[PDB]
Amino acid sequence: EIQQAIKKAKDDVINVIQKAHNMELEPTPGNTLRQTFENKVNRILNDAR
Amino acid sequence: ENAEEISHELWQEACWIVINAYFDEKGLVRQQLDSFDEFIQMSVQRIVEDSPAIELQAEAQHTSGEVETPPRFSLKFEQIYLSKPTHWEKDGSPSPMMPNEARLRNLTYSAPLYVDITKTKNVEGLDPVETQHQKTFIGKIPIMLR
Amino acid sequence: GFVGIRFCQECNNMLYPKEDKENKILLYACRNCDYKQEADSNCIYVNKIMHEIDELTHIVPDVISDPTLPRTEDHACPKCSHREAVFFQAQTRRAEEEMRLYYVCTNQNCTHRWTE
Amino acid sequence: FLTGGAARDAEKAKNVLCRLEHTTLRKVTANTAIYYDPDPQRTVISEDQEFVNVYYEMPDFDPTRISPWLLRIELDRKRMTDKKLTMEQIAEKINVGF
Amino acid sequence: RIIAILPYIKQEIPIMIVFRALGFVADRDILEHIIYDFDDPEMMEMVKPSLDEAFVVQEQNVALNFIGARGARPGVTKDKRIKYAKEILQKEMLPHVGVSDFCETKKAYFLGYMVHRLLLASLGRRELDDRDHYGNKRLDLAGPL
Amino acid sequence: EEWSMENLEEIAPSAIADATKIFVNGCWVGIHRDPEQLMATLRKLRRQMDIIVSEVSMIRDIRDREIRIYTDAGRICRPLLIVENGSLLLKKTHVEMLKERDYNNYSWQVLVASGVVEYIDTLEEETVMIAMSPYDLKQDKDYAYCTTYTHCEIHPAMILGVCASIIPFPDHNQSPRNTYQSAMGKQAMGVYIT
Amino acid sequence: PYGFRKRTLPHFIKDDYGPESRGFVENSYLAGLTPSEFYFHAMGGREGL
Ligand SMILES: [Zn+2]
Ligand SMILES: [Zn+2]
Repeated sequence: EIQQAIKKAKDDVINVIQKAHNMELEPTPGNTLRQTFENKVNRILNDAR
Repeated sequence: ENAEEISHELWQEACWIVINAYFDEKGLVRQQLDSFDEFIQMSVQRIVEDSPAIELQAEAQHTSGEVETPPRFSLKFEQIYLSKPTHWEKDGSPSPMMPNEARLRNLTYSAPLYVDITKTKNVEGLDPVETQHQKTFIGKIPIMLR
Repeated sequence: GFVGIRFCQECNNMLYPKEDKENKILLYACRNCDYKQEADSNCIYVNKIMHEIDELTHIVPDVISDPTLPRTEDHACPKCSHREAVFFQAQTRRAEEEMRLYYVCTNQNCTHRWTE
Repeated sequence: FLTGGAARDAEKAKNVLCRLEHTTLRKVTANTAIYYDPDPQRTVISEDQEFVNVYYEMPDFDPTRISPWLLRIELDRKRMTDKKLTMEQIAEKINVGF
Repeated sequence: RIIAILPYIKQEIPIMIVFRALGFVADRDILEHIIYDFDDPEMMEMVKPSLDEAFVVQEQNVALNFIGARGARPGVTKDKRIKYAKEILQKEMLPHVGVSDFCETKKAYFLGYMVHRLLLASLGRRELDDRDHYGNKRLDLAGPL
Repeated sequence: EEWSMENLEEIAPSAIADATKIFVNGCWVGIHRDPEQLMATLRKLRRQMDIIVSEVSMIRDIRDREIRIYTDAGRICRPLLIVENGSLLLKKTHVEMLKERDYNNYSWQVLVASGVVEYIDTLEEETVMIAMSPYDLKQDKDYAYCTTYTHCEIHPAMILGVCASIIPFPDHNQSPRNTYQSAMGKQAMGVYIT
Repeated sequence: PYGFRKRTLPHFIKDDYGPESRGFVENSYLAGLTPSEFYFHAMGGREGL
């Protein structure tokens, strides 16, 4: 279960990278696109851990 | 041609054999010895070859009868000879300095350095004459072990 | 439109804008020299705050021979229909706020550079 | 902190944000250019030609006395929309600053 | 605006006076030495204020007198300062490219390369250098020490 | 200068924009218009120890059109195996030759001079691709992380030092504990010399 | 950070934002760390000291 959850989180962050590369990631107000992307990646990985 | 390709357990054995060969040749302190050998040979030769020559001219301005053409000298250093680490005792007898003898007697494990000196004596109106002072001792340089 | 700079044909110095009122014409004239010429365009200083880089022109087509760069085999070339391409992000100062990929065709005869 | 309708509505709070944040001409325009314009009524930019004759039809100053040098500033529409600015405010600010 | 800070000179010198002091009175030759591609708009926009500042100096000996007047313990009656300026431009500016005579062309090439790198980093086309990047470091062992 | 290179003093300044600059120990010497073929020739010359020794670092800045050659002291290098066309240049034959240097004479210098191990310094590492293991080379291209590998690590455990490589299983510990053991390995007690 | 040119380590690819090159450690201490994430954990543990 732990390995499947880690693999699902890695697939989620790959999908986040793909949607950011495909110009589909709307930046949140108060921060830029890099900050929004890094916040989403860090939130996904910390939630996985 | 695929028989030459290294398999997996053969790859761990082969890579540790390669690391064993590297440490069998180079050792662990190779940079110190290599830098010292480079320093001795090329650095001491380049210092004694790139140093400017001594240029001289006598100035006897405080005495009467001053010659309009004072004699001139020039000194040149060109060659370096490094001997083995040798100790000279109080009576002056040389002996081979062992590293254990240097450690026990609180001596310095150093080797003397000899330089060839060319001295040209030139007089305005006369042919200059050269004098060779070979194997001139100038000092002892310490020697890194091994 | 954007205008470049011009050099004197007599002393190879910096040509500056100048105006004459008898004909009421802008002239690119020489200050260290006596040369003057008619100006083809009418701009003398164009500054762009957010400036649209054609960074497809700025990227060197020699980067196809780069082992450190990624490769893809799904985005075909729009020019020569080559399947393999090399994609990387930009190196400028405005384009790290975009997450935009840039694709170079790996064919040595084509070297097409585009963006999807 | 905010009071009244600014406290509960995002539009009036955005108006307060626009009234507080420093918005210079850097943050709002697209590009600048300097032209030489000998005829103001026959300017080199054709796209200006539709409306510049509107401004010089009933002018407040003599068009002969003006200098031929022109400063064309093109503004970004989205930055005008985000700061909720309008062109009469920019013209009034220019007229009171210069 | 672009300036140059020289060894043994406590003042700030524009780079155009330095380039004219190396034997390049024209501006097209110096912009050939700096801007390798004449088709680039923005670097031609960036090189303008140095050209506008160093408009008074247009001759090599005038540039050498400009250099020598700002050195420590300045000379008198121009020309010795000019000689002193040569002693800055041959033995102090970039000894790794050459300290002999008739090396002003290669030194001008390297100075133009430095200005080209500075203008590339101003426009963001290249990354800034890192101090703690260990590729930019050397180790003094027993040999050089 | 004898191969194909044009010197700086013999070119017009308007002919530099297409070519690639060459820096030798930080000195700009000239330009060259075929930098990939020249770089391949220089790598071939270094891997045979014909003219260029294996100590010399050579960098091809591709996006900036530069070639930098460094020969000075102080540069720090690591040996790496050579990978071309997705395969190691080290074969089973070289392993048998190392078993017979355990007999007689096929030393490590012969292995480097054969052209299978190169000294890559910390500045050339920005332009090369290093495989973690030969297991990374044999991956199918449908899921391959990379297909253009230029080098391969001999073993990753060589990234450690002397006092840190006495730790059993350092990849199972916290990193400050490894640092503390590297500090306390010098303060241990034992037969320091024979 | 990208200590190299758009790479954290020379074994990864340029402009890789995936969790392996970023520094996410998918293995526990019992399973043991891969060498890239071992070096990333070394950089993480240096900051406390
Ligand atoms: Zn002129
Ligand atoms: Zn193509």
